[PDB]
Amino acid sequence: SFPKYKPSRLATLPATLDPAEYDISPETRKAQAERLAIRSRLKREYLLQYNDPNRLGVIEDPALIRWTYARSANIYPNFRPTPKTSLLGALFGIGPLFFWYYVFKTDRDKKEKLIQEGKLDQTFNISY
Amino acid sequence: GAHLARRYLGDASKEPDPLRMPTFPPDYGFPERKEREMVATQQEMNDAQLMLQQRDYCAHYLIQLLKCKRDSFPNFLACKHEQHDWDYCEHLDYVKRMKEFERERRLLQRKKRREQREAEMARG
Amino acid sequence: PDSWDKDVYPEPPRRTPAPAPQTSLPNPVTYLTKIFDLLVDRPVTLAREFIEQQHAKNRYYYYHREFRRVPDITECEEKDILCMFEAEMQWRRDYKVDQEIVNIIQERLKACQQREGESYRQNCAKELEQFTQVSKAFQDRYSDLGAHYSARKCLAKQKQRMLAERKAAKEAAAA
Amino acid sequence: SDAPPLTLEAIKDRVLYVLKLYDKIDPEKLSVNSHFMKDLGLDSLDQVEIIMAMEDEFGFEIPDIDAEKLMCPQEIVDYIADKKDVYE
Amino acid sequence: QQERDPWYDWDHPDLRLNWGEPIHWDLDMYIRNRVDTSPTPVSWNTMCKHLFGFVAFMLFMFWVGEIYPSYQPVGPKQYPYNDLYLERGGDPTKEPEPVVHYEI
Amino acid sequence: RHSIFAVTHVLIPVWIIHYYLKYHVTAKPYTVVERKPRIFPGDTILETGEVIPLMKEFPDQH
Amino acid sequence: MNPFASLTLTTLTILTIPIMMSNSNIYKTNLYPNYVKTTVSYAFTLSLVPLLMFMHTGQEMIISNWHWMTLQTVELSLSFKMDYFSVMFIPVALFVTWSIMEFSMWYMHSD
Amino acid sequence: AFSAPAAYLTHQQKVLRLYKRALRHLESWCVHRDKYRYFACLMRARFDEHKNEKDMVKATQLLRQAEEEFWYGQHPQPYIFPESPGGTSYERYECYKVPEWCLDDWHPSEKAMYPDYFAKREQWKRLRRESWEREVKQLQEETPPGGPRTEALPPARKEGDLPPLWWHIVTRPRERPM
Amino acid sequence: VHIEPRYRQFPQLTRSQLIQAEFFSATMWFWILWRFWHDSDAVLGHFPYPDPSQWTDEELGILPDDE
Amino acid sequence: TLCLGAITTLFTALCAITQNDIKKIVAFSTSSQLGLMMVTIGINQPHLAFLHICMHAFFKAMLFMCSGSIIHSLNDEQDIRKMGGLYKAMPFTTTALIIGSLALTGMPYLTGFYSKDLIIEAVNMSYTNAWALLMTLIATSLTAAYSTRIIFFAFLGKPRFPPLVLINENNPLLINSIKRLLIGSIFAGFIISNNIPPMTVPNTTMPLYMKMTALIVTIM
Amino acid sequence: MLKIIIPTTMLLPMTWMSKHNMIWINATVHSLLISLISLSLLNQLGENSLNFSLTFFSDSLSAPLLVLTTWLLPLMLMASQSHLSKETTTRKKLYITMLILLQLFLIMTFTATELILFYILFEATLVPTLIIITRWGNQTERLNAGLYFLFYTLAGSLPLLVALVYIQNTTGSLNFLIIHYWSHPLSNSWSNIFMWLACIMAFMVKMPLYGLHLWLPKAHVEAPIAGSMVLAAVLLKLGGYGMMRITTILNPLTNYMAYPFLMLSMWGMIMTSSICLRQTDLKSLIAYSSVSHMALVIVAIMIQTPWSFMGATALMIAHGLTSSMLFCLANTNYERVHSRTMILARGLQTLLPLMATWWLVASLTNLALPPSINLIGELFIITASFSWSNITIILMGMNMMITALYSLYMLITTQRGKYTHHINNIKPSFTRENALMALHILPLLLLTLNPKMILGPLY
Ligand SMILES: CCCCCCCCCCCCCCCCC[C@@H](O)O[C@H](CO[C@H](O)CCCCCCCCCCCCCCC)COP(=O)(O)OCC[N+](C)(C)C
Ligand SMILES: CCCCCCCC/C=C/CCCCCCCC(=O)OC[C@H](COP(=O)(O)OCCN)OC(=O)CCCCCCC/C=C/CCCCCCCC
Ligand SMILES: CCCCCCCCCCCC(=O)SCCNC(=O)CCNC(=O)[C@H](O)C(C)(C)COP(=O)(O)O
Repeated sequence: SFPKYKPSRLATLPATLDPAEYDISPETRKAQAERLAIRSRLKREYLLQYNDPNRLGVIEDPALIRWTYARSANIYPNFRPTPKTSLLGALFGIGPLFFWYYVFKTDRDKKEKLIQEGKLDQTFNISY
Repeated sequence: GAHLARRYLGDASKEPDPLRMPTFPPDYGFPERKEREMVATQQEMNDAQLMLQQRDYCAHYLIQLLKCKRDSFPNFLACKHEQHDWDYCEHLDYVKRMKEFERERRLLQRKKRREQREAEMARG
Repeated sequence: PDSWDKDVYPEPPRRTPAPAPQTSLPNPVTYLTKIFDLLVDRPVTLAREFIEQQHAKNRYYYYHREFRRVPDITECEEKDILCMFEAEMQWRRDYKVDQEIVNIIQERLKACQQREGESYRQNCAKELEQFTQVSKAFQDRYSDLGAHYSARKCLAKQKQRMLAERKAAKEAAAA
Repeated sequence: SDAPPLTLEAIKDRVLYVLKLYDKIDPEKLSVNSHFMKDLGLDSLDQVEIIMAMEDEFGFEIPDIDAEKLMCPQEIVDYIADKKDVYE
Repeated sequence: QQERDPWYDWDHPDLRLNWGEPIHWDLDMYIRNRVDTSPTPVSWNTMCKHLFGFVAFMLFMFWVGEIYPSYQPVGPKQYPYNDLYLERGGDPTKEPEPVVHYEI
Repeated sequence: RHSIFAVTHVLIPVWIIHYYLKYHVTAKPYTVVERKPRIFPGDTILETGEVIPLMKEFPDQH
Repeated sequence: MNPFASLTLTTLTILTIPIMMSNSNIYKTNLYPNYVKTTVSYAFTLSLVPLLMFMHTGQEMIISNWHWMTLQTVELSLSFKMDYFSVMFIPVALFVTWSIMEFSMWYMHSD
Repeated sequence: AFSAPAAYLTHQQKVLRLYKRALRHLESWCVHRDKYRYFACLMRARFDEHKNEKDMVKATQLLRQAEEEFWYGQHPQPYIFPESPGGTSYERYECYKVPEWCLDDWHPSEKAMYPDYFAKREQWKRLRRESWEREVKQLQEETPPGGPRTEALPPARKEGDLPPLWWHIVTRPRERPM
Repeated sequence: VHIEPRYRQFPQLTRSQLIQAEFFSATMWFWILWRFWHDSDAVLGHFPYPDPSQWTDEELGILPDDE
Repeated sequence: TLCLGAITTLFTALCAITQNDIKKIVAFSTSSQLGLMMVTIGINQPHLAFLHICMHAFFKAMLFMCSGSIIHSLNDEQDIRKMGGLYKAMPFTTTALIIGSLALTGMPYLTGFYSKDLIIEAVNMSYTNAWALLMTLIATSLTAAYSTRIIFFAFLGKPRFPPLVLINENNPLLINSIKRLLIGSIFAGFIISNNIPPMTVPNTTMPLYMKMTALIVTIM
Repeated sequence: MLKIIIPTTMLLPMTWMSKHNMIWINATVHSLLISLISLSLLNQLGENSLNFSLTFFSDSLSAPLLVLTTWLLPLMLMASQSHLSKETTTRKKLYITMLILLQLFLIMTFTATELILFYILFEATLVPTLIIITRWGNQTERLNAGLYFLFYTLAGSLPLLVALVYIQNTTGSLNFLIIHYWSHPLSNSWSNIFMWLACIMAFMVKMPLYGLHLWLPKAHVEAPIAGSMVLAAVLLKLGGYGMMRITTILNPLTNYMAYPFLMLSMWGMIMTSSICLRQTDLKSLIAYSSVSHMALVIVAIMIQTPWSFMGATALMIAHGLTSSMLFCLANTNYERVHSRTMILARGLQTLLPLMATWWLVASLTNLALPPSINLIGELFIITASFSWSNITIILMGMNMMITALYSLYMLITTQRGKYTHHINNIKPSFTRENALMALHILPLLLLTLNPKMILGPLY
């Protein structure tokens, strides 16, 4: 009837256009009930300490600690040398260095060769 | 535009090239051409510090206008005659440039047609 | 003023035209100039007169330090450390003096570019030539020495240039 | 200065004013404690239109989840008073 | 984080997060001060086509206009003293080739 | 009390600036450079009194 | 001594006085916006004079007043140019800023 | 923002939300009031044409088609109220909102001014201290053993109790604090 | 100057603002009319644009297709 | 430089004509004027660009002040779709905004005329890219287009704002500021144009149709 | 120059004989007096250096470093006393002793006239820093950090020692003056290449160079605030000073031996600037900022031009001051909330306005805002690199775009937004922290007023 909208990585699909939310099952209703149960339990836990008159300081969040620890300290223990990991490391850590070395070496060789022939227009080039 | 349409759609071989112009020598169609004369000396133009783009054959009127502008400073509505004269002689210079362009155009078209006709006569 | 020598820092004779009024209207610029004079330049002049009168009561002098010439690095043996030290200090002082000379010429060029207005391209080309000459000489002397420069490196550069010029001249002679 | 410090009576007056211009609502039968569905016999779409009229009148949006619960003009007045910190 | 419901009573309203819920691995990239993935009225890969077509068309037409310039039917501007030979750089000891302009 | 603002915000800073420019900045070469004033045919120089001659008998295309 | 340079320098100098006063007992009262507006208006009417001087005689200047530092052959100085562009743009910006500040006093009253 | 959300949205709620969104976007398209009234009555007729569909499957299919049409024909730049999450004054005043506990850190010289206000503040703090334990006990007794299932909180029921978890809702800074 | 809200009525207007607005609109239109009356050439052009086709061949000097 | 200026002015003028936020419209107008300034620089006319900067400052700042007055009156509302009939409710603001819009559109003998008209007539008579010229003409038509959009949606018709009328522009600070910038936007163009020395070669000989191009495209 | 060395050796027993509640006051006042005394070393000549005796000499490259060290000691003392309040008197005296010994070793390091004594002191600086980091660090990782700090240095410095003694057997002396006056060219051979590498890698790992920088985040995050201050401000400049001193004998080999190090420095500058954008920790952001700035310094030293040398010296001084201020600013928030996660406490401008101003000034100076000396050094290095090769302006330019981003990002993450609701222990800032920030920031602008004094001997 109307032109379709196709989602992308940086422009996702709207909730009202998701087929999965218009074909439902009582299993899905049960899953939503459990989701709301966990969220309500966590909210109650937060609000109990949030309103405590005798609480002074920062309410420690295990989720934040987990996030930071996973992002920083848990990476090397779970690292395995695989063809993908090794190839990506070699590429992203070696290719740029040699590419830039080639570029700068070529430019400087051209500059020096022009200097030797005496045609560079180096007048007023006092500061270096 | 009509010149652009003629050169870019019609036959551009008989259309003058603004970058490469003139292609004919100045005394070809004229038995004699008078040399254009300049009224303001190099030293006067240097001392007035007009600009490198205002130092054309029209600089005398510009110097006069600047002098009368400086003299009647608070009355900024008094230098109308000098401005009008400078604008008029600018307009004359522009008209001369149009004359040169049209002369070059008719020279090219006439010469090309005459060469084609001479070749046709020599081909029969 | 006489604070600086006018031969090292020359100027044109500074021609200025006389005012030629052509209108009956008053000129506000001269009125404002009179007000500015009477309201600013006179109190400042009085304060400066007081300052100079106080200074003239306590007059004392300071002197320019004079350095004699010591043997250059060419009169220096391979491992005579003391003569090397003296020659190296002399070379450094000459380097600073040369830099100041180039600075003076550059100031002259800037003064021309500002003063001449719209005719700077033609009216002050002599100083452009002066700067070109002094810059070429400075570049021949000191350029490409890099950090850790010394009298020995400059001498080696001069010897290399002399050898190249002598070879080129001897080749051109045979042509 | 800026807009005056809105009061409770003004809010109630504006609510009843905008409700009395509704063609489906009797002016005399309308009271501050009248129920839209029970007392006035309107459906859900009429409630949505009424809430939209309140949003247009007072110049601020009422979230849908909060909007569904309002059923009487007193509820709307209380919601608007709580939203804008009106206490007198 | 922009995709999340703004009408909810979040524990951290600015970040739109709740206490104790798992945090995305790339939260600092999606803090909504940053990369946004919210749906758009026009599909991705369609905005790209229109934008790229517009830029390419403008570049091509600018080049075409450069190769087909616009001017006025006039001759070159004339300057008196040998196209101001002394004015544009001096060199007063060379006697340049005279440049002559004639009346018309 | 009435025009005190124009004394402590205009007059004093301009006194200080004029003193500094006239007696310290101008004591060194090329510190203040002004572009040369324009000279036209017909003016008289203030210093030497030289009068610049007229300009080449206009063709008078009236 | 040709008041062009002094007036041009003073126009920029007097704009910083409220910045220096922002640590006094006027930044804490409600008269600060009026103080800044008056300062801007005075700066504009003072800058109006070098514009008149240029419009009369085309006078232009460069003032290299402070020598900050010098490299081997490059000299870095605190220098100002007072050509046509500067003397024409400073009063316009000052006028616009004056009007804007006046507008701000009423628009931003509740801030 | 005040009501506790439910587990899911009902079909009636989804249809009502679509109705509100469509009407608002149509108003965004139809700038003038009379044109908006005409097209809004047309939209109301369209909506209530199929109000009596006994089969839920076809009702949801109609809802799907309506959502697709809305997404295709939505206004790319819809009207947003100034203080709505998309407006130009959404979080303008959040820089002026300061929590109340900061007043505990004031120097006694600062507290010397406003003595009556700080007396009333002490009254409120003592009331909170005295009611916290009863609030906790009521929450403990009313909660099911498997923990709470929604985010709704109970009201007060006994002689002089206060609704549990009331301190940070009653003592909101303000909407226009400074 | 004190003005109170109207609630669905036309806002209260003081005479001064109407006077100012009318004066400034009138002065703008007067300025435009006066300037056009005195400086029409700035809009309609001052010097006539010639037609190159009407230029005789003698003044432009091209030979009559003979040599 | 000329190509960048042309593409900038065209694109921003095209974007401005569909915006509903008044501040966005004025911002896009400013961007289009900056693109026109870049075009003027690209045709080797720097002094004209500086004069256009000076001319544009006045009426651009004054148009923004009028928009801010409208926003402040209507309880911080910026969408023109809720801006009803303010022609009679805000007489001074209406007068100022109309004068500023006319000055922006290059109405003869106002502030925007003495720079924009000369810029257009200098672009039309130079050895430049043809596409840049066409884009400049389309942009200077779209300028009048979006100014018309602003005026039509903001000041004409029937009210569309909330019923609690708080419209009040009787404050000496706002009136004085807008009046000062209004006098500037009426006379500064003439005063400044007639008081500077000639830094450019004027275009005196011009065809009748091409001399009027800016006026024709603005009227269309 | 013993007039500065002896007062520190007198600070030692003065601290050890003070009353239990007067250690901080005495240490601070006499450290400030010693800084005032050391201010006199800035009167330098234009041709040769101040050769005090057969053992110590002062150039115009080491005088700003000495002034910076003597100025930094009182700041470290001021910052340290907040978190050491519960400590016993003897352990506080031991901490002050560690700081005093570190300052003394640095002072004798920057003025040793011979290379082997300079090596001895430059290696002796390891012990107090390691002891501080391992003993008074807060978290369990500190141990590992110390190890990463130690061996990474030693592996680079052990070959240098060998090279040094080898030079003494070849040229007969290690005195800097004799070495400079009797310099001879280095031929292109494998032995000369490995001599170059041995002489260079120690100062490369000290800077640190990209790829050799893994120890720096650990050491600068796990260390106490005084330790972080001393590593960031002064200890990273030892590598630069050593490289400038040692590159006099490596020519003309360096002319082609600098390519791998130049490529590493530039690309790792870009990489670390990119890393700073995605960082969940606030101290690691400052650490990687330090890595990027020292990579720029490495480039400047390697290209070997006078402008590059001046830029490098100015950049080292400015970076030291800026990084010390940033670390102190982060430590204030850490002491408030006991966590280094950046997104924990937000909207701190509403609660701490003057600290927000300090944050703004520090971040503006970090991103090289003109006319600060940071930008003076950065611009001189960029100009020298442009003279070296025109394409460098790409990479440098990229860095100059990325740096500012993360800087402002940090500010926007910490000071702006809305405050965390459950954090109610944010006390008003003390006079001590404000005084610390002011004493950090004012010398920066004062040096901006007179920039010729941190531009090195090439000026
Ligand atoms: C993570 C970061 C750590 C620090 C990284 C520091 C980088 C150190 C690398 C040292 C740079 C230069 C070393 C050698 C100089 C020349 C390089 C050589 O490979 O090029 C050719 C050399 O030819 C061959 O390549 C010989 C070398 C082959 C054997 C070396 C193994 C290279 C594989 C890379 C291993 C990685 C080394 C670093 C480990 C960490 C030049 O031809 P040639 O003119 O004849 O030799 C010049 C020397 N002469 C004058 C004495 C003759
Ligand atoms: C030469 C080296 C640099 C060249 C540029 C290359 C591309 C650089 C890419 C920068 C990546 C930086 C990542 C982190 C930045 C901070 C996060 C961020 O930017 O978030 C995006 C943020 C949020 O988006 P909003 O529209 O404001 O939405 C708000 C309403 N919800 O918006 C932005 O800041 C966008 C910034 C990215 C733009 C970069 C692309 C620019 C490319 C320019 C190329 C054209 C060059 C011009 C040449 C002219 C001819 C001389
Ligand atoms: C501008 C571009 C976008 C605009 C396009 C919009 C297109 C939408 C038009 C078509 C939509 C439909 O027909 S979809 C019609 C949906 N039909 C049903 O739901 C049948 C069962 N009826 C009910 O559930 C209730 O009666 C209910 C109707 C909810 C009333 O609720 P209340 O009585 O209790 O208030």
